[PDB]
Amino acid sequence: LIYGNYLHLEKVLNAQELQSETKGNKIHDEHLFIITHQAYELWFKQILWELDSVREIFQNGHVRDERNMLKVVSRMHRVSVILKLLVQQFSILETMTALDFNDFREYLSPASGFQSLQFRLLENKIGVLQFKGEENELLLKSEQEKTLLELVEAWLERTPGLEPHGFNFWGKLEKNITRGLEEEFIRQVAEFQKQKEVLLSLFDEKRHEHLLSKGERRLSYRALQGALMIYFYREEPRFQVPFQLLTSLMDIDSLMTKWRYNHVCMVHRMLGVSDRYKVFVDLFNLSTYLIPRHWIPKMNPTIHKFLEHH
Amino acid sequence: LIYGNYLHLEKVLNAQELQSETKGNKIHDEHLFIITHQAYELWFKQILWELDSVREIFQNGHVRDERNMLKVVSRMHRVSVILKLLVQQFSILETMTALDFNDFREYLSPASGFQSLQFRLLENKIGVLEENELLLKSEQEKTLLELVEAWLERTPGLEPHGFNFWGKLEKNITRGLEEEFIRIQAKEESEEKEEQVAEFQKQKEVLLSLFDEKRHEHLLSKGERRLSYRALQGALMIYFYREEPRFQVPFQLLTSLMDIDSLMTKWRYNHVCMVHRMLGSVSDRYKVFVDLFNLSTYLIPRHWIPKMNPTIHKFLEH
Amino acid sequence: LIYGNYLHLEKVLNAQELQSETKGNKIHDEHLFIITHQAYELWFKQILWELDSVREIFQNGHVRDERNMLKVVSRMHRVSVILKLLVQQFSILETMTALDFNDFREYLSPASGFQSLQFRLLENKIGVLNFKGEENELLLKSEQEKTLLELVEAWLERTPGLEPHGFNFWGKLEKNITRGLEEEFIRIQAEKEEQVAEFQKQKEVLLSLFDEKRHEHLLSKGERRLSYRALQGALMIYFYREEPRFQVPFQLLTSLMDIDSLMTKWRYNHVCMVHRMLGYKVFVDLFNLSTYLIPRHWIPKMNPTIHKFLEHH
Amino acid sequence: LIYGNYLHLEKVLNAQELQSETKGNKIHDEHLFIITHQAYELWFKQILWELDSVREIFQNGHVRDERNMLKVVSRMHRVSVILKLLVQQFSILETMTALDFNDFREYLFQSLQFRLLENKIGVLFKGEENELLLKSEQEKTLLELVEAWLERTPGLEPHGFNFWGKLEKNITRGLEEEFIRIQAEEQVAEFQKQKEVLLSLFDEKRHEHLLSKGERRLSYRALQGALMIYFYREEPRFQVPFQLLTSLMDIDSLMTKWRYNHVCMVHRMLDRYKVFVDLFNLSTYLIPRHWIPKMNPTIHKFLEH
Ligand SMILES: C[C@](N)(Cc1c[nH]c2ccccc12)C(=O)O
Ligand SMILES: C[C@](N)(Cc1c[nH]c2ccccc12)C(=O)O
Ligand SMILES: C[C@](N)(Cc1c[nH]c2ccccc12)C(=O)O
Ligand SMILES: C[C@](N)(Cc1c[nH]c2ccccc12)C(=O)O
Repeated sequence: LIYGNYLHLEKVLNAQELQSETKGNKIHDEHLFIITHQAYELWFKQILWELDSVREIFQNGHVRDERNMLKVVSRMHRVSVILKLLVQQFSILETMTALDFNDFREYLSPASGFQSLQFRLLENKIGVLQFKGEENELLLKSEQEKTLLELVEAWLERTPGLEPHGFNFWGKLEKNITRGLEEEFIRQVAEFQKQKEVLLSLFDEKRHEHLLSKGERRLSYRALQGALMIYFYREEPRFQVPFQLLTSLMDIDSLMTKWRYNHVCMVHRMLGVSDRYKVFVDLFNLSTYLIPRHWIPKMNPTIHKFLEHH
Repeated sequence: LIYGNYLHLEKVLNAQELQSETKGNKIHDEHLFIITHQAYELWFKQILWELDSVREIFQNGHVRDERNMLKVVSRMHRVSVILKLLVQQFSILETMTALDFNDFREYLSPASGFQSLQFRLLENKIGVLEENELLLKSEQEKTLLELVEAWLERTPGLEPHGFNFWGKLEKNITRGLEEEFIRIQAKEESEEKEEQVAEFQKQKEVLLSLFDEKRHEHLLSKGERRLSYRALQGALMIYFYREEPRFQVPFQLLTSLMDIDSLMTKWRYNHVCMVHRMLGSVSDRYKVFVDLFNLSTYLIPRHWIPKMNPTIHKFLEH
Repeated sequence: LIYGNYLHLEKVLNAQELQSETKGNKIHDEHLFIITHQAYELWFKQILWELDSVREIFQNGHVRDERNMLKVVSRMHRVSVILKLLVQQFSILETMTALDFNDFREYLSPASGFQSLQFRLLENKIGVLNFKGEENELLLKSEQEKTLLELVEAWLERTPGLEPHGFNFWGKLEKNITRGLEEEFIRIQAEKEEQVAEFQKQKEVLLSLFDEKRHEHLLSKGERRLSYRALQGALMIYFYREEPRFQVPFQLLTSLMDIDSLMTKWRYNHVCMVHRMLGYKVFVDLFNLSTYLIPRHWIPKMNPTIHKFLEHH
Repeated sequence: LIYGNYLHLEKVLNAQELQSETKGNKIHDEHLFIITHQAYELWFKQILWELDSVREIFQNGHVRDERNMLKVVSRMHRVSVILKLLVQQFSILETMTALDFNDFREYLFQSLQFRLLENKIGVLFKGEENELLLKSEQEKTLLELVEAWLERTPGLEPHGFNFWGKLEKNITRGLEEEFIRIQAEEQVAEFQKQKEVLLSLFDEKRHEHLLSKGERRLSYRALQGALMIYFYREEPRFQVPFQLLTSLMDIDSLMTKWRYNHVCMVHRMLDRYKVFVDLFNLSTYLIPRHWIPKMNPTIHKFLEH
């Protein structure tokens, strides 16, 4: 197959209609505006291709066969690598001054007319909390179908060691924290009463249910317990790669926000602020619980931590 | 106009035919291979858009009106910025293992079938020593090196009747090397004195070779030099008097032409590594602006540079 | 000179005291925390070395000799290059998980104890609106001495073409805008309800530029930084940027805005890193002037006025 | 603890003696030369801190307890991230023209830490520096430690899984039917070349000879073990070790890219280097996935140690 025919360059390298040239006088810098956005859209299609493939492995129960954990993590890492290059790609728009942009600004749509469908589809597919025709039907499917957060949440609920009749991680953890706080108290007094309130709040299921309703939490109480199990026992073979998956989900969340930030700055630069946009807020949250390592429940001769499934 | 309609996404986002899926079983990683190369081709079109516009300013004599020097420099810098991102874009291909590449390798063309027309057009347009007609035009038309060469020959201060830069420079170097040789012979018999006499005879041969027009003409014929002797003299004038207003922006242009040359080679290197990584297993000749690198490596001391009287061309533009 | 002796590696490569190891159990990741911040501090010293040198060229009147404009622009570009690498340097902190950071968090100072003097000195020296002793004296000097904004402001007031008796840029500009809006209004008067509404909005924007009293009030509210004459001079360089005399000064204004974007992007990544492990534009006016959508055909024309192509010293 | 006192900034921010300023006239650009190299040396110390800690896990036999595989991989990835930034750090030296460098060149070079790092990875000064350099050359390199560990790879044992025996049988039979398929001009020529490459993998005498000529680094058993991790990378037990091999190759590419940019910078102002050549080599054997010996799910591939 010929290079240009395999790549279908007859479509890609023939889609550059300078609106300034079409509606009057050609403005040289408008070509950079067209190519930079066409390049962003190519990478959004690849990010969607990886995200949808990983979403499928989860929805079709293939994540249960743990031979696929390398594939899932590898593809999630690739999404972060692509996202790192998209943040870098803003350096090319920087080469165009705001004075030169104003020369072709008249031949462009308002801020309303200029909005990406693929980025909206990607945000919905990851699980970011709240176009016509085929675009409107494809957007409806993104909102209807299970988000990556919902699929990861269901998977986190099945985490080994959670079962109260088996390992009973939450029961052991609560007991260890309670007993550790007793011996710590037997001995600063102001900082203890504050520290105790924070650690014990983790076991308040009613508080977590209220925070979920206020949009402050996303994961279910059982998925939150399962994520913490992977956190503490990350060195145990069974949780080594799942820890990398949680790590990657947080990294993707940081990059999604860094891209939205640079894009926002670029709009304010050429034309003249979210904090809760983190889908995996709970994964960041669990990293902040300052439980002393010597209070983490010890690991018994329980074969789950070193035996895999298929 | 709608975002996708202005960007013609109906062509761009509908040009991904996975050959594995077409000829049998779909191989997931093949989509990354298609998009990475399509993304490289989008940036090659933008690099060609900037390069051809700058080439036009030169060929149509607009470079004579110096009000355009900001435009030329700005666009040449943009080419280097885009080139910096294309070297970074290789990090995305790194996410695909050589083992996974082999799964879709059977559904692909040989090393011969896989060759970029736009990169070849770009190399020819910079001046590296229907598709067939467009390639013929790239080789026939004046390269960026040829246009820059002609422009360097018109550099003010070169004229022997006027400033006579080359005559002053040769005189200053000759007299400076004489007093340096004397200083070396004044040193008492030492190990460092014998090393200094040897390093002087080598340093003197390098600096004086700059004034051998017959040697430069011979090296041009052997493919070792690219710029004409007058363009080489003109480039050195911009180098030494870069602080003088008239040469501030032209110095940035020469700087940018060297930067582009370094990036073109770094891209060829990463691409070569990628081929040897997926298929199994730093050239100076590839530098178009070798002479601009060459002039930076002469090392003439600042106090030997001929002095400028402020009753001269260095501050009046055209 | 010996490599390690020239670089004084006996100081640099002997300044790593792991506080976890000192106060009890050594935590491996704490070495990365020490080196990453020591590396940031080396680059802050270099950014201060370039910034102070450029500030000096301005304060000591050397910017008047325009042969130094390449030097000023080159060093300002270098500050942006270094700043671009400091934003990238945050990828190294990313390699340390927040869980591992908590293992050495107990052996560290509060949010008050952890604050950079060099970054504070740099912010003050550019002109952004715990330490004691020699540090407190050096911080007082940063706030007292002329900022890079003040030095650039004074230089912008001297911009050629501003003088009312000479080129009179502001007078010409106001006249041209007023007369251009007259002919545009006439064309419109011939439904076109969106055109008449967009005209009254366009007119309000362009004419606001000539309201000196509004600019003086915005300066007081902290919304503007440059004086009205420095604001006029910056716009002169903007419109006549292609004219040889203003080619390099345009790059300088461009660089001052770029440095401002990078200073904020660094503060952003740093803030995100603190929230990850624990749970402001000085040149606002330069960004502002880029947003005025004046049609290029209304910009006052340049006849045989020798200032645009003759330099000074 | 105060920020500058914890960081010992009294040493770091007071180690800049401009030799131009000391021996006469101060040259502004010389400060950039000092800081850029001091910054490189800070990162070489961190790269050595990570590399030595990983080397210790191997020499200490702690790698046998597979709970440490996350730690080893994580630290090896960190070394590649730091290395990526050192290649980027060359953009700061680019801001200094060769003409300005010549102004301080009269008042003026090989890194001990980079030499120590090259020796510690396994790339084949006087006083305390000479003693520390001797230790780097004497002590077991990261290649030697990885080599010993690769020899213990499960599935290699002929009495057990017998990977090499199965693999040779599968390749031999697959090449027979491929040759037959061809017999029905460029394909016949490319087959004779492809067959020679794949069959050479089972020539232990050829590998032993190439090791002696400096063309190979890993022992035949470590080479067999690396290929086992390559093919069965999806199997849980080999998921993280595959990331380790991947990282060792990535570090090797970055070490070379740094040596390249450094060399270009010296010329601007004035395969043998690959330790893990074998890991690149094994990736280049174009074996079809349907020839890989199948795994019965009554095996070691899912139980850790
Ligand atoms: C067989 C299993 N993959 C078990 C499982 C669930 N969540 C996990 C988290 C980490 C490791 C394993 C799991 C499954 O239930 O899908
Ligand atoms: C008028 C002019 N632009 C002069 C010129 C030519 N080459 C140069 C190099 C540096 C500075 C100026 C020149 C011309 O002759 O085209
Ligand atoms: C001689 C001069 N440099 C003139 C000057 C002032 N501001 C400027 C802006 C752009 C160009 C020139 C100027 C001076 O008075 O400093
Ligand atoms: C118990 C063990 N760590 C097993 C081992 C050795 N080499 C390996 C390679 C990949 C996976 C496992 C191994 C050991 O014997 O070191």
